[PDB]
Amino acid sequence: RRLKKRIFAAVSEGCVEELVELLVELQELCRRRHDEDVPDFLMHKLTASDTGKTCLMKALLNINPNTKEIVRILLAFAEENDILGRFINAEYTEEAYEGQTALNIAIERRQGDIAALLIAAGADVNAHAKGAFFNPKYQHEGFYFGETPLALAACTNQPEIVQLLMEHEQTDITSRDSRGNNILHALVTVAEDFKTQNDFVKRMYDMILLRSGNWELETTRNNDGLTPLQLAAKMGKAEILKYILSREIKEKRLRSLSRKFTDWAYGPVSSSLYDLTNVDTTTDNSVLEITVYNTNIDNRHEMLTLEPLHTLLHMKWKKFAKHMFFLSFCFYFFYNITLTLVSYYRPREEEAIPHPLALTHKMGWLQLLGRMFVLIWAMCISVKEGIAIFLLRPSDLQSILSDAWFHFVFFIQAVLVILSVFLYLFAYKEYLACLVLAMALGWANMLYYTRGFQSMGMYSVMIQKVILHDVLKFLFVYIVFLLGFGVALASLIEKCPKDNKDCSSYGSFSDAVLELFKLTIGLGDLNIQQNSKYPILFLFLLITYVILTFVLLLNMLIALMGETVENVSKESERIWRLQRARTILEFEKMLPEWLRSRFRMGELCKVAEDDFRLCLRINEVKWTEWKTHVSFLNEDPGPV
Amino acid sequence: LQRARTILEFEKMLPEWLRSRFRMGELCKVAEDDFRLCLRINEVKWTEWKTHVSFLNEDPGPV
Ligand SMILES: CCCCCCCC/C=C/CCCCCCCC(=O)O[C@@H](COC(=O)CCCCCCCCCCCCCCC)COP(=O)([O-])OCC[N+](C)(C)C
Ligand SMILES: CCCCCCCC/C=C/CCCCCCCC(=O)O[C@@H](COC(=O)CCCCCCCCCCCCCCC)COP(=O)([O-])OCC[N+](C)(C)C
Ligand SMILES: CCCCCCCC/C=C/CCCCCCCC(=O)O[C@@H](COC(=O)CCCCCCCCCCCCCCC)COP(=O)([O-])OCC[N+](C)(C)C
Ligand SMILES: CCCCCCCC/C=C\CCCCCCCC(=O)O[C@@H](COC(=O)CCCCCCCCCCCCCCC)COP(=O)([O-])OCC[N+](C)(C)C
Ligand SMILES: CCCCCCCC/C=C\CCCCCCCC(=O)O[C@@H](COC(=O)CCCCCCCCCCCCCCC)COP(=O)([O-])OCC[N+](C)(C)C
Ligand SMILES: CCCCCCCC/C=C\CCCCCCCC(=O)O[C@@H](COC(=O)CCCCCCCCCCCCCCC)COP(=O)([O-])OCC[N+](C)(C)C
Ligand SMILES: CCCCCCCC/C=C\CCCCCCCC(=O)O[C@@H](COC(=O)CCCCCCCCCCCCCCC)COP(=O)([O-])OCC[N+](C)(C)C
Ligand SMILES: CCCCCCCC/C=C\CCCCCCCC(=O)O[C@@H](COC(=O)CCCCCCCCCCCCCCC)COP(=O)([O-])OCC[N+](C)(C)C
Ligand code: NA
Ligand code: NA
Ligand code: NA
Ligand code: NA
Repeated sequence: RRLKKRIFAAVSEGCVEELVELLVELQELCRRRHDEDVPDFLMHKLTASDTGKTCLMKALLNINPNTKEIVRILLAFAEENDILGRFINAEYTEEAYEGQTALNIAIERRQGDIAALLIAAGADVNAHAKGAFFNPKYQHEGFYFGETPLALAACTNQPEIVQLLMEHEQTDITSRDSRGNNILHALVTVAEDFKTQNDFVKRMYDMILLRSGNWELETTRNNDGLTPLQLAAKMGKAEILKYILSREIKEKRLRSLSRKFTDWAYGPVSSSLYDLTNVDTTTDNSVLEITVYNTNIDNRHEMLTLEPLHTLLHMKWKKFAKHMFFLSFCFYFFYNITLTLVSYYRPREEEAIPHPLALTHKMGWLQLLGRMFVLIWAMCISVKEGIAIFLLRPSDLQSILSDAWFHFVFFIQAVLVILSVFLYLFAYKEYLACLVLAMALGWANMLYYTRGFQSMGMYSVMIQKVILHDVLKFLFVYIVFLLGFGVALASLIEKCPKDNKDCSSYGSFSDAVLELFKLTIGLGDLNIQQNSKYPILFLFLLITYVILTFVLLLNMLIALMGETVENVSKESERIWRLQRARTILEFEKMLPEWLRSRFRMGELCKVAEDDFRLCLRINEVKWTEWKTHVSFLNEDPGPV
Repeated sequence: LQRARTILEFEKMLPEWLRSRFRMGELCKVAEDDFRLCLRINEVKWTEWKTHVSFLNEDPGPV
């Protein structure tokens, strides 16, 4: 084009001597041009007209030893022509970079010196790169950081640029974006575990919060209605949680920005106070509630190890959840005994016209009481579990097994009763089959109530794992052999002579499959003479079945469990507290308002001037790094 | 490894026309007059930051 493409090259390969000669020619064209269409024209020449890109952008996307000199010349040239208000603050247009600017490029490309120049020249420090690349939908579609220059410098570990932007006086640190996320929401979004990144996101989290000096940021809710604290519990960032939930700011004049407070300390003994503002379930969407009910993450059982939550679970147990767990046991325990006895001691003779659970002929005070309590408590589970199964809305398959299995069996156990209670006086005679399943299901379910005890609870966690990792693999392969060798052995058995009808026990498929099952469990006798056409061939398939099943698969099953027990034993305690935590909160959601208030946690403490907060007292003993206790709330240690 | 053997044995059976459409990689210009077939893989690395000087396209992202 004889003006355009010659400049975009000169800024790229580091061509100073050429670039100067190009911009002089760019003036000579304009000395003939009027003094009104200068600014609108110079932009179209230093602009690509399809992407919105300019030459200051192209200069910084291609870094070189002469970048910093190209920036001096171009920004200088913008000054004489009076275009240093839209040239430095130019943005893309296409679809996926809408809002990205030269400052946005300088910060990522790690030119803090050039970034300082652009801000001094009047670069907008509050741009919003809102393009699709800057708001992906699949990580491995792009990169999200919060759309702001301050968030990029923080999310990319550039502390010197992060400090420079905050000191600038127009930097709106409290700015929100398309997702509603401010600077702190975005750091929670990009955080990762320590082996992946480093602890720098935690350090940027501290630096920006202290420099601000208020609770405005952590109080801000995003478009989904979430604070940075709630957002961390949802997305699963334990390292950032452990920082917030136990934050100490020793610097008086910033101590009110804390959540951990040293009430008193005398030597190695200390007493800390943990704020419970939006952690306890007094509010709608608390940290505790997210931690227990978030089925989208796979590290919940690490979260309830954090001290304010862990102590908070233990106290809810000591006060009301332990006692309710004992009552729920007793009502469900006598519930199954009643199902047992109305059934086992039914009127078998007379063809059982006065069905069990009838509420019929006269009375007797055990005959009447029992049959009422069942049909009521049957409906009570069905409604409760009917609601409960509907709320969580099973999305994936790992959740119902890991969070909801016992909820279904009680739904099934309750409906089988009610299915029976219909079929008694209304329809066919299969009511009995539904009632016998209800109790055998009912009695085996009692492993649920083991979880009040740690020892039996951890034991129950391992039963769950060993079934899903070992048994279902085992049962599948065993059946392909059991039915395969079964029909093969049954296919050989001749018709019995009419003299002896019972010439063989493999006379059919169902007969052979049963007898092979008997061998595996060690029950019965084994006669090789079975009226077969090919006896040595008949023995061959049988002994073959023994070697695969008796020698290999059964004993192999024991060996694979030992591998399961070894790996799972290091995690069964924390998974137990997760299931236990779910039990405590479900009890807690049932209690009325007046009974909820008296069992409210924490005591009201004065952590600062006119800042009365509810906190949790936890005592500690520390011997290692002694210090002079300067920060505290009460100089007289001890209670009261 | 066993799975890889299964994939290739299937692959040796397919006809020519059906082999071509399921051909892998996209044709990219890695250098001057050097058009090669390559495989795109995305990565995320946080540890050793640097100024990205060597690349093929200054406009990131697909297309
Ligand atoms: C002041 C006295 C109380 C006043 C009245 C308050 C009434 C409150 C009303 C509560 C709900 C009542 C209706 C039942 C709910 C339906 C569910 C069901 O059938 O089983 C329930 C029976 O387990 C229970 O714990 C409920 C029995 C009443 C609780 C005891 C009173 C409150 C605590 C008193 C303080 C004690 C400490 C005192 C220390 C000073 C729940 O069992 P589950 O196991 O959760 O659910 C089974 C299914 N699952 C296993 C799949 C989850
Ligand atoms: C789950 C994951 C494992 C997947 C592996 C799948 C296996 C893959 C390989 C399979 C090998 C092939 C075998 C089947 C084909 C031949 C059958 C045939 O010829 O006709 C039979 C059809 O079958 C019946 O009638 C079944 C009768 C019950 C016996 C088998 C139950 C075993 C189930 C297992 C236990 C758990 C089941 C749990 C699920 C329900 C005819 O039956 P019969 O005996 O002639 O009846 C009439 C004669 N009589 C009067 C003497 C009775
Ligand atoms: C026990 C074996 C040794 C154990 C160790 C295990 C290792 C060895 C495993 C060996 C596998 C099988 C062993 C079967 C045992 C003999 C059964 C038999 O003889 O049945 C009958 C023959 O019917 C047959 O089917 C004979 C065997 C056919 C060939 C088997 C090998 C596959 C070769 C296929 C070619 C492809 C391969 C080509 C190369 C790539 C006769 O037996 P019977 O009726 O009881 O006899 C009584 C006489 N009566 C009939 C008058 C009543
Ligand atoms: C530990 C593990 C096992 C637990 C299982 C429970 C223990 C064993 C259970 C029973 C003993 C069996 C012997 C026969 C006596 C039955 C009496 C009876 O009530 O029968 C009626 C059912 O009654 C009901 O369904 C009412 C429901 C409430 C009371 C249930 C009784 C046991 C409760 C506390 C149990 C302690 C539990 C622990 C408490 C913390 C109907 O039957 P019947 O025809 O009137 O019966 C006499 C028939 N006979 C003359 C032919 C004999
Ligand atoms: C109405 C029919 C009733 C029949 C039985 C009556 C008699 C009573 C018999 C059995 C009930 C007693 C056994 C369970 C004991 C407590 C739990 C336990 O120990 O661990 C596990 C038991 O493992 C399973 O649930 C695996 C799935 C098959 C189980 C087969 C029995 C029950 C379902 C029958 C099939 C019906 C299907 C029909 C279609 C709906 C817990 O279950 P999970 O969630 O799988 O494990 C989580 C694993 N995790 C730790 C990795 C997260
Ligand atoms: C039919 C099938 C029944 C279902 C299964 C029943 C399970 C098998 C029965 C018993 C197993 C005993 C194993 C030893 C326990 C030691 C470990 C432990 O956690 O101790 C706790 C026990 O103290 C409590 O108060 C918690 C349990 C109370 C609620 C349970 C009620 C329902 C089960 C009633 C069942 C009884 C009737 C059983 C017979 C019908 C200590 O208290 P904590 O407050 O947890 O503090 C933890 C402190 N620690 C960790 C430092 C220790
Ligand atoms: C078929 C005919 C008989 C009936 C059979 C029924 C049998 C069941 C009977 C009764 C119910 C008990 C069920 C088992 C409970 C779990 C055990 C337990 O906690 O062990 C713990 C050992 O440490 C102990 O303290 C266990 C000893 C307490 C029980 C003492 C015997 C009384 C119960 C009667 C039994 C004796 C009399 C025998 C006859 C009944 C190991 O648990 P853990 O998880 O490693 O943690 C523990 C603490 N820790 C963290 C410090 C290490
Ligand atoms: C005799 C009468 C009954 C028939 C018996 C035949 C039984 C077989 C029936 C049917 C075929 C199934 C065969 C087993 C499949 C492999 C297991 C598996 O993947 O285990 C995995 C966990 O467990 C699961 O992933 C399975 C849980 C989901 C399925 C739920 C049950 C439905 C199937 C019906 C069964 C329930 C009802 C019970 C009755 C059928 C463990 O594998 P891993 O290597 O650790 O990796 C996993 C992922 N990971 C990397 C994230 C860890
Ligand atoms: Na045996
Ligand atoms: Na035996
Ligand atoms: Na035996
Ligand atoms: Na071992």
